[PDB]
Amino acid sequence: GAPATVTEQGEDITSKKDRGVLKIVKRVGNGEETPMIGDKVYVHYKGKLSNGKKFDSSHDRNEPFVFSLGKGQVIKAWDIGVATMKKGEICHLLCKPEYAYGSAGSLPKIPSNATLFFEIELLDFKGE
Ligand SMILES: C=CC[C@@H]1/C=C(\C)C[C@H](C)C[C@H](OC)[C@H]2O[C@@](O)(C(=O)C(=O)N3CCCC[C@H]3C(=O)O[C@H](/C(C)=C/[C@@H]3CC[C@@H](O)[C@H](OC)C3)[C@H](C)[C@@H](O)CC1=O)[C@H](C)C[C@@H]2OC
Repeated sequence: GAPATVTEQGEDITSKKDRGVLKIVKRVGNGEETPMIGDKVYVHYKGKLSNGKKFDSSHDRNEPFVFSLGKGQVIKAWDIGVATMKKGEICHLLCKPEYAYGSAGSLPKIPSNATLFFEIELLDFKGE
């Protein structure tokens, strides 16, 4: 399924080249521009654990998740991955724990040492 496919066929988008964050573009976005550091970004997402369980979805809340890009307001894999996206893009990201919640996890949804799968849609980005 999709997690296996991004694991086996994804693009390493880390600067270190450590395969910590792998990406597949699933729906091509608009033009060429990507957000810049500090932009307000609006996304929709779904997350799955490596045991198959769906741990979260913003769609189910009928509201996007909004944060300021490149500020550490999200796990590393999201700052890195969202920065690569065009407006209207949908991607899959596979996130090793060093770019996610590490050995601590996140109580209660995320165990220790968890590799995470996300589907992310970049709805919009705005300078403030
Ligand atoms: C504290 C008050 C609650 C506050 C909760 C909200 C605003 C509601 C908001 C929709 C979050 C979700 O609530 C439904 C829920 O989203 C997940 O399910 C999820 O999909 C996820 O992975 N996300 C969310 C989307 C952005 C990426 C990532 C994240 O980076 O999330 C961030 C995260 C957990 C960062 C930790 C913070 C501690 C550091 O030590 C650790 O460092 C490695 C990283 C979120 C946004 C936090 O900044 C803010 C909060 O936590 C988490 C699995 C658990 C999280 O609920 C807790």
